[PDB]
Amino acid sequence: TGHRMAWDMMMNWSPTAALVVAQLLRIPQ
Repeated sequence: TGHRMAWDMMMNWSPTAALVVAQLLRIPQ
C-alpha cells in the first residue's frame, strides 16, 4: 500500500540504524 514517497520511506534498503531510531526516538523527544 502507501506508494506516495514509499520510494524513500517504505523501501527497506539497509536502514541499519533507522529501524533502531524507529524504536529510540521516532518522535520529537
